[PDB]
Amino acid sequence: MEVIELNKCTSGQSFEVILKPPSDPSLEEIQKKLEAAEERRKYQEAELLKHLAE
Amino acid sequence: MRECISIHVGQAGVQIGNACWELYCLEHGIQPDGQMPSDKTIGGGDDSFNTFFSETGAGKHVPRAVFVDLEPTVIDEVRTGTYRQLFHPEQLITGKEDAANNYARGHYTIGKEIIDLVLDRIRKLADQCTGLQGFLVFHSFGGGTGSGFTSLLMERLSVDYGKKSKLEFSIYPAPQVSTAVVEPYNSILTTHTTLEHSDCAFMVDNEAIYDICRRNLDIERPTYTNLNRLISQIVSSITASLRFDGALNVDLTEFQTNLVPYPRIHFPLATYAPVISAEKAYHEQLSVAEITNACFEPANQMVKCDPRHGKYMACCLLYRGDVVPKDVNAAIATIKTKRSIQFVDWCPTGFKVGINYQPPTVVPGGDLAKVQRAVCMLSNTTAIAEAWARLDHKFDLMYAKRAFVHWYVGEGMEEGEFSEAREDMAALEKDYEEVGVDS
Amino acid sequence: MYTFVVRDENSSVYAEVSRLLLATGQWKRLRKDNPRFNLMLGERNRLPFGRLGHEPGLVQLVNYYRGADKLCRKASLVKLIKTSPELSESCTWFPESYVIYPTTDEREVFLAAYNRGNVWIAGILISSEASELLDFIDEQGQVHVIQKYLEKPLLLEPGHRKFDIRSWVLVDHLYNIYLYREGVLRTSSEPYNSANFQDKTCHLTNHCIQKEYSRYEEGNEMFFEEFNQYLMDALNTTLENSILLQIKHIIRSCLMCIEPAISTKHLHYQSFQLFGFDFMVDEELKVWLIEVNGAPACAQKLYAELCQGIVDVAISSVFPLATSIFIKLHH
Amino acid sequence: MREIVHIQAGQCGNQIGAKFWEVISDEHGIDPTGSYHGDSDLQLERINVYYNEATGNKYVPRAILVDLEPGTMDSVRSGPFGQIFRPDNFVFGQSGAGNNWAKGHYTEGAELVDSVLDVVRKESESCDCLQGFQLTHSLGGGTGSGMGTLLISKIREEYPDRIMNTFSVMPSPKVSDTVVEPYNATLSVHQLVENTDETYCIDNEALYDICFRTLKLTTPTYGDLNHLVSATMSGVTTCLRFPGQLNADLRKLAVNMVPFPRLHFFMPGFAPLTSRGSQQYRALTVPELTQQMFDSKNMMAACDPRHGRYLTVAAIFRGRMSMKEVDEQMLNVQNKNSSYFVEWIPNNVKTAVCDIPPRGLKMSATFIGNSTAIQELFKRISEQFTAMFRRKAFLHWYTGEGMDEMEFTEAESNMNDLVSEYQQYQDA
Ligand SMILES: CC[C@]1(O)C[C@@H]2CN(CCc3c([nH]c4cc(OC)ccc34)[C@@](C(=O)OC)(c3cc4c(cc3OC)N(C)[C@H]3[C@@](O)(C(=O)OC)[C@H](OC(C)=O)[C@]5(CC)C=CCN6CC[C@]43[C@@H]65)C2)C1
Ligand SMILES: Nc1nc2c(ncn2[C@@H]2O[C@H](COP(=O)(O)OP(=O)(O)OP(=O)(O)O)[C@@H](O)[C@H]2O)c(=O)[nH]1
Ligand SMILES: Nc1nc2c(ncn2[C@@H]2O[C@H](COP(=O)(O)OP(=O)(O)O)[C@@H](O)[C@H]2O)c(=O)[nH]1
Ligand SMILES: [Ca+2]
Ligand SMILES: [Mg+2]
Repeated sequence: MEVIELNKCTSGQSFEVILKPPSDPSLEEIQKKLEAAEERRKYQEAELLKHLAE
Repeated sequence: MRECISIHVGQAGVQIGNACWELYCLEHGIQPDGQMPSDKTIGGGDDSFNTFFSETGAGKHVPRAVFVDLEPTVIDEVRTGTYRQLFHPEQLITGKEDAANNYARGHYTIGKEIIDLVLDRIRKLADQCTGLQGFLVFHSFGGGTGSGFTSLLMERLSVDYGKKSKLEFSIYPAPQVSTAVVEPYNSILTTHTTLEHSDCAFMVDNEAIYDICRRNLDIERPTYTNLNRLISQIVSSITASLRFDGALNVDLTEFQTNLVPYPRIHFPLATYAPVISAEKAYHEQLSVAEITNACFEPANQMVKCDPRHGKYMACCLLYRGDVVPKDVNAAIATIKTKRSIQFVDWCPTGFKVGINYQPPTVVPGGDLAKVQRAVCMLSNTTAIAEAWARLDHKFDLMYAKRAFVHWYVGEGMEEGEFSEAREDMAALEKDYEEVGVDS
Repeated sequence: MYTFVVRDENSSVYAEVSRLLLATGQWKRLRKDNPRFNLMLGERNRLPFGRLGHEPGLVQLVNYYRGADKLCRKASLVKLIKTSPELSESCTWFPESYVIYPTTDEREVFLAAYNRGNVWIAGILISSEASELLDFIDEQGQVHVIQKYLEKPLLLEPGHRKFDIRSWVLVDHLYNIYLYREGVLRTSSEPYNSANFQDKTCHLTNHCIQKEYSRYEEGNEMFFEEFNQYLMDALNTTLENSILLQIKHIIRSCLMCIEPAISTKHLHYQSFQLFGFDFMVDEELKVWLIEVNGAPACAQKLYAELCQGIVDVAISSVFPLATSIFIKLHH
Repeated sequence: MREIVHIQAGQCGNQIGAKFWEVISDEHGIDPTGSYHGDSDLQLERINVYYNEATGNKYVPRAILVDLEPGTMDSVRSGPFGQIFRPDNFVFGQSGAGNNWAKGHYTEGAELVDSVLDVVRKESESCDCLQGFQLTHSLGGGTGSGMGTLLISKIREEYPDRIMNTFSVMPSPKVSDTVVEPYNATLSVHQLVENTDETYCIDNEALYDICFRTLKLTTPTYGDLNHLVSATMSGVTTCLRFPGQLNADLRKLAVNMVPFPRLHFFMPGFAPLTSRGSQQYRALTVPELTQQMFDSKNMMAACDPRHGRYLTVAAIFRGRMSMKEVDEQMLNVQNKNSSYFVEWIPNNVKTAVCDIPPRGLKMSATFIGNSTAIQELFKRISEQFTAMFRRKAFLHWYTGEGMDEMEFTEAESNMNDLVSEYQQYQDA
């Protein structure tokens, strides 16, 4: 119904047409969480090595 | 003029990036060695294409791109391919051993060992930028790198660049081309961890691309280069406003305001017409009416789903070729009576329209016929949550038996991160349904 | 050889459909959560429509039309008919109806039309003085609907008894609209009563709230042979000319109206659905639409034939194995 | 470079390993001397997964040869590709293990294992990116069985982050008449259930029944058996040896095949089944390959697939053929028998296609199944085991090497555990 904001270029054009109207963590918390599992994992491994040592 | 840095993560992001930069070079007339015969801004300039390429004093135009895979096989192809002289060694980053389709191995294990190197190489580009506005990030949901490194990068990006926009082009997993049974697990994880860090995400379901290739390119068994040449058209369409003179979607912040009133619901649906086999013995060319109408057929979307059952929040039409507005509003006037296009109470039923007179560029020897006019629709419809319910279901069946979970835990990740990711996704499906509630 | 899943276990009609399919020796039935099916007889609620049509190597078909509820929920229908110019106020086969919220609503608009003989309806409740009815919908908390209560119902003799008509309509994937040649009359057992609409059973002709207060016809179910023969003898017409013509026009109009919103012509899965249409016939032999039910049961006599017509029209068309009981309503 | 370290141990382990190097060497264009002859370059693109290169573009199998007795090794050295293995990699003793697990694991084998690890180390020394280890051995003798699993335990302690993979020949009365094999196999399975990532259950009962019933071999030799074994080993390694997308290295394969850590024992299949020499004339159609690939008459483990449910499945097609037809035939397998694939692991069948076919075939298919029906193989060994164990018979052969009945009771319990854990997920 209502074309609006028409703009034209050599390249093309652009506009808007309305048919009807309406009605965060930090570098440290990251390094903490990364190293929290580099540990949980290093422990799961040393536990394996220990069982193998028996 | 404000620069945009492209980041391509994993196999899917790297090969897809290559397809885009190939197209970008054809579209901007930039040879396989970075020489742009029609630039007179020799050694610089603040032109519209300068948002995506910087320039060498020697006349070389070089993508503002960073590719990064935890294994070298793919990116090696890039450092020996037809566009080698284009990129410079310091932007092609490979590890040696990959994520084994394991979100945890890419986020927690092999990620830690490389996040810094990459953030280095990314700020190296941020410093050849006069007013960098943000990042376009290309990655799969299903690989270990594409899901797990990508979500790690995103969080550090929202730390080293708190005021910059981040858009994603995300490949959603489809069994016809997938290589891992655990892709659903990786899809959910990286979405949950990337959600609050992405401003707007364009999801392409390999299922959808794969069928457009069989149905409309009559290709028996689409390959990645088939899929990726088509994905590059759609990506080029979405980014043409950043690379050319115009007044619609002129910077990454505008995609947010145009497509995303609700920040969590930042997954606008792409639809592309027409896709025509370059083998077809001449095609009767399609009108502004016909291609505009083809935007409301599910068989043309990057995600199969039914926008009839769902409400709209924003709609953008992006035209390339022989199009003038009078045709556009006549076409829109018609489809509106023939089709189920319901917006939300708090948004005006309307379309933002962008026309670039240059018709779409085809890759010599690709599968796509050249055409006089083409259009990409960007519509934020709640119907796209059908793809969330599909993925969440597959996740529920496997997780209720902890199937394969031991692979992630094995890498340091806590079983509970699984359930946290899944509850966040359960909130998302809730948001979406709130907005489409009438009928 | 095809596969199907049953996810609505209280469906008389699709119980017989599954039974019929198994007994063909060409339809395996799988566990209700096995994805690799052809046919889904689906739940009546929250059916996972978004999960159909993504099984490579499988043509999938489901027994409901997503969105068809807009025709099958009392207050939805009211809204569908008013706002669809396809139907609208040039509409003459629907009683005046108003959606009302138990305190985008038209409880305001209702009172002004009441001002004129006036009788209206909601276990619900029919009355004639307004001030009290609204108090009822405010008892329960769910938005129901109030329509003109037909003060001049056509009345069967002998018995002087009110009835309604039920037609079963089957919409297939190609949106063919099929009307089952056999319909049924749900016949009030005791006589209609003019002034004083406060006893039910003889006003509300629903099977349940009647098989509980009864003579004339077995099960209070009159079929078309008898009702047509009654029509010839008492009124001197036939069923087709006097009633059916109106019905078929009302079915075709309703389903054509929502077709663009629910068709699966170009969709990654296909749909068919069985609808039950309920009409009342009035004194001047005019036909009115009461409700459409999206999950209808069938009349006991007519199950074998209808449930095998579903198999043949809706299911074997899309999955072919190794006189017609419907009338195709043409559009 | 994603290298793999191959180890073969004992008589069986060394025989079937020799045959595997024979085959994959032909497939890759390497000759009885270690020099490439490829009418193709697909051959050399991933050659370094199983070979190191020398000056003169010489390739040498990254294989280690291990036994407690010098035969076999001599027949391997005086065999087809004998001269092509690195000589300082034959690592052998003299006494042998006499089909006795304890001798291999605890006494004879202890004496020899350190020197095996040194050759491993030196090979591990020089990999850009070590994937892990593949071991060939039988489970019914002493060396491959007892000393093979000791090796596995020592390697995992040195390389806890590499992938452990075995080809484990299971024992069968139809093929062998040594009476203590159920003992040696229950002791090995116990080890394998704890210390490997993937194990191919190459069952001598299947190999026998296939050769006798199907190939119509009335007097099967171990060559007939090992003809089936190298075919299958050639098949299941296809995706590691040529370029590709699916299961292209061990860890990706394990992430695809192993949903629970203990349930990592796989049923290989192969199609078409062939006798050696017996030349081929009409290739299979793609639908033929598929039906045979899943046919129980083609499995290398004597288990009934229709008695269980597939947890996961990898399928590998070789030779020039249409991926569309392959795609269609695999979907149809799944959608016509969906009951047999667990519903709670969506899309659990992954398919690869390689253009190079196996010597003397134009079309072939290799199946790798993780089926709960494998519990049948462990039940069979468990029954033979109890029938001797409840009378503690022949046990003195092991107690005399230092072992306690207790170790036997543990191995028995762990394998019965394994069987019931396979039943849990079949009834889920
Ligand atoms: C692939 C590797 C092998 O080559 C496979 C086998 C065994 N082996 C040595 C070769 C051999 C065979 N036979 C021999 C007789 C002989 O003379 C002194 C000397 C050598 C042999 C076999 C053959 O080629 O036989 C025609 C051979 C051998 C055996 C067999 C079938 C078979 O056929 C293919 N049974 C399944 C079992 C047997 O218990 C049974 O259940 O019968 C159905 C069988 O009892 C009966 C009633 O037969 C028998 C026969 C000697 C008796 C004693 C125990 N053991 C154990 C094997 C077995 C055997 C080939 C290794
Ligand atoms: N459209 C398209 N999708 C791809 C392509 N490459 C990979 N994918 C998708 O990515 C999924 C596999 O995960 P990837 O992102 O490739 O994993 P990766 O990038 O190789 O990194 P890792 O696997 O973790 O080592 C597949 O299921 C595909 O759907 C591609 O070239 N084009
Ligand atoms: N398939 C196959 N099985 C074999 C071969 N050699 C031995 N076996 C099996 O291995 C078992 C004997 O193991 P053995 O060789 O004594 O083990 P080792 O002493 O450690 O070398 C027998 O039951 C055979 O079935 C072979 O070449 N091929
Ligand atoms: Ca410039
Ligand atoms: Mg990768």
